[PDB]
Amino acid sequence: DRIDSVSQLQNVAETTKVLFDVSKETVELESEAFELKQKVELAHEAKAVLDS
Amino acid sequence: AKSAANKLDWAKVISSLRITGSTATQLSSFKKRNDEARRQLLELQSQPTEVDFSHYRSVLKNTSVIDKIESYVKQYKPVKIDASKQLQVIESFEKHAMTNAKETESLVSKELKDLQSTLDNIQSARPFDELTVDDLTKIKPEIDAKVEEMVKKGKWDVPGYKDRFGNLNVM
Amino acid sequence: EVEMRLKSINAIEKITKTMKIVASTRLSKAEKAKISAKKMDEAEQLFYKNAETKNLDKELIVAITSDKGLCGSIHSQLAKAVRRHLNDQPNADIVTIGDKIKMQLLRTHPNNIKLSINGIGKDAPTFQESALIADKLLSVMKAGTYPKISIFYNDPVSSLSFEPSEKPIFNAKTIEQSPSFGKFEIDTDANVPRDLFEYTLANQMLTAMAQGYAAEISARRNAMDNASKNAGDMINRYSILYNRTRQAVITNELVDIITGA
Amino acid sequence: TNVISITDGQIFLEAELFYKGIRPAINVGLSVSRVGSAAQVKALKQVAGSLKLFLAQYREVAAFAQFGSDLDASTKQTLVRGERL
Amino acid sequence: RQTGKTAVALDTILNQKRWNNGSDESKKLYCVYVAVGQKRSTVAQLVQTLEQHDAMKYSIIVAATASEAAPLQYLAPFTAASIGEWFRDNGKHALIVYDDLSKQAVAYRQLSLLLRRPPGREAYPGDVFYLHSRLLERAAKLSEKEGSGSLTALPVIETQGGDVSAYIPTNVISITDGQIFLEAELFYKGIRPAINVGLSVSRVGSAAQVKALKQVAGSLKLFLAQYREVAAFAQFGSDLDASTKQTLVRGERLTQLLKQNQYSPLATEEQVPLIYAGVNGHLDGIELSRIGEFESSFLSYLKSNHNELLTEIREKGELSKELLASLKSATESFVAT
Ligand SMILES: Nc1ncnc2c1ncn2[C@@H]1O[C@H](COP(=O)(O)OP(=O)(O)O)[C@@H](O)[C@H]1O
Ligand SMILES: [Mg+2]
Repeated sequence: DRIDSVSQLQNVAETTKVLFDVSKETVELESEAFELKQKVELAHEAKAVLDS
Repeated sequence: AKSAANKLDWAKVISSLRITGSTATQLSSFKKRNDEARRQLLELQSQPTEVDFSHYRSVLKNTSVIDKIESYVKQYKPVKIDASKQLQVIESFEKHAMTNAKETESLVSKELKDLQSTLDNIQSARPFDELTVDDLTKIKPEIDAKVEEMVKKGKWDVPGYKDRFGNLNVM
Repeated sequence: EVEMRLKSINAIEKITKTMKIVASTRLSKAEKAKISAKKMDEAEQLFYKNAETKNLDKELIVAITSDKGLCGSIHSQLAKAVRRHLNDQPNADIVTIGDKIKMQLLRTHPNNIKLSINGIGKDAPTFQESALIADKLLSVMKAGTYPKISIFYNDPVSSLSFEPSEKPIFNAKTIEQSPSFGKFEIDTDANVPRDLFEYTLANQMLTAMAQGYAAEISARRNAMDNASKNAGDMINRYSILYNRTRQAVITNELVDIITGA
Repeated sequence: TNVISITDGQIFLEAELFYKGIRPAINVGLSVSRVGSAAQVKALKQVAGSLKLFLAQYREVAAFAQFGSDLDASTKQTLVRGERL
Repeated sequence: RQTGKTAVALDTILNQKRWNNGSDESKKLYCVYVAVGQKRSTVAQLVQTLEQHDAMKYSIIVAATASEAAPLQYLAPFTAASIGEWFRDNGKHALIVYDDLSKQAVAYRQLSLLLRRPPGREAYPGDVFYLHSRLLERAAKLSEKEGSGSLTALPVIETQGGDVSAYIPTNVISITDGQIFLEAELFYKGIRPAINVGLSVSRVGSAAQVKALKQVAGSLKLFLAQYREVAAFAQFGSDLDASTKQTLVRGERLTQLLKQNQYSPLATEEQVPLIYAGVNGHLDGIELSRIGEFESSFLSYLKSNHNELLTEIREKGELSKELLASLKSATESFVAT
């Protein structure tokens, strides 16, 4: 029981590393999303005054 | 690139055996999920930065404002410099990540080898019927200390002696 | 809806009322029998709390119910109680008395059940049949082997609410020795351990079956009262509908007379 | 419907309490006086305020007739007061 | 009234945008609305909602409000039918929704009362059935010789008290190719679509569908009707029924599945997995209360990390052995969540 409880952290360590770095980088690169979102809002405002 | 990341993240989520009892990694999971949702929303709802004066300017006759808005968008596209500076605390976290992760991989590997050796020499040899008490004494000396401690305290019937063995109280 | 109204008024309302009435007439007699047997049951329980005969440390399940066909919720309640008890321990020889409880036990744990008795809930309980059933149960099943015997029987508080009250059964093993068996003088040559074990197996089961019959017919009265209320409100709404439809006939004849003529 | 619209409130009567035994078969639930309170002798007006809630509660909890023995003490008291009234 | 007939009509009109926003004219559905007997404020709000979702570009709102006279109400659906045939006779596909034909029928009543045409039945002139016949039978799918045009019709009737046995109901249920029942009790219960599966029939059962949905639920309506009957039977007497019935459990889970919010057009690709999970008995251990969350979770699962088979179904318009196997994989991988 000790053997098959321990025998899990062999091929999952790389998955944990890659998921950690990917999730952290995706969370912290939200600056691009914020810039695109504000550009979209301002373009929408310009189009809005256009149809107004 | 996002497809493989989603595959591995979901596989890790569904294959959690000793990765349960978590409080914040799931929070980061929903953070990434809503970030991707915002990405998709921005791509599907991409408004047109420049004014489509090719087909829209003809609609207005007395505009008096299309030049002003055109100039305002022309001067607004460089909103500011993108941060792209995820290299001061994220990098340190990651460095510690691989360092102690390799440490843990090494320790679990050697623990697995030790357990395999224990099973091998438990089941492959060492018969018990012909085992001698002297072998047990030389293997581990704490039994001698136990004998000292219950002789000095004078309790020869410590609980847990013959419950699992044969008392055979004939008389 | 004339046939529907007729079958509502004279086929599910008035005869259900009179069947509730005969259920209440049976309820009076069964209440008299229940209090009569509860006299010795109270005597036995007060004696047993005076002389603690609790059994320490092969199980028996006795399903005691009348022959009524699931009168609303008493049979479902007993079935869920025995289901929970089986979940606690599914290694007992279940004995079922009745028909609805018998098929409930068949559909729940057919393997565990090994004895069924029919033709019991015909009328108010009789002592001879209960004692013969106890003799058969202690002979073919040997209830003495099982330290604990469980008897299932519903208990109405005053009229409506019912609970699956269970009374422990004391075997000869827990009578020959007990925490307070020395209070009461006994005769070793008289074999009073086994005698008291059989006596309690008889009295407790007999009064349990009497109380189960009383609770079954009380729940029958409650279920037929609920059916009577359903018939009454269905009849009220459908009589409003009948009046509406028959007045609509008058509206139709009005419109075709003022259009045609 | 025309008559109830022109009239300032109505007092419904039904033959069903007329047959059960309540010959003055005045039901409060459908009867209403829009100016009755302003034109009622003061004694009954002040005392009839408690009557309305009592009989309304009795009539709404009247669905389970042969069930209040073990349903609730408050429901049993409401039934008792309602049939007394 | 106020059961969702106009709601489902507008959801269909909005959903047609995804197909009329392209270039393939064989799949575009140029909608045309018939807001007959509708107050001008309501039709103004309706057109406002249409252009809010960019649906006004393909929708015609030819109608006669309650302000104008009865003949306007009588003729507006017929001229909408004329526009529909023009779209149909040109090889194009048009969806027409005759919203609340009841005011059209009573407008014809108003014409006939003082035009010296005696009423036929129930104060209705006899020709109401004929007018419904000529108006709705113009809606048809043309053959390849005539241009393969389609004139899909969505008639709407406002019944009183759910009386589908009244005259105007009887004629229009006999004039149409199936019906969609929207009882008031289901709307008041909480089901916004409020559609009764038992009576809502059609002539395109497992036909004239995408194909992915037609294989999954080609006969699910009969199963749901039998579920309703057994559930009524289950409450009748205590027997081997209720949660112990796999058919009852599957039917209740599917009925809870079939729900929708207004102004939320859902594409055909994000509809097969839910029904497939319902029909194939994969919802036994998901509970009725949790099915609402299960729908959103399953849709997010497909649209986030299982878009392969979803897009394959969308582009193919059919689920094959490979697609069926992939959908089975997804559904019993996500059944644990
Ligand atoms: N999710 C929903 N689905 C459908 N209708 C909704 C929903 N939420 C709210 N409603 C309300 O239901 C009403 C639908 O009425 P409608 O069917 O247009 O009336 P009618 O049947 O007379 O045309 C709307 O006014 C809307 O406010
Ligand atoms: Mg409407």
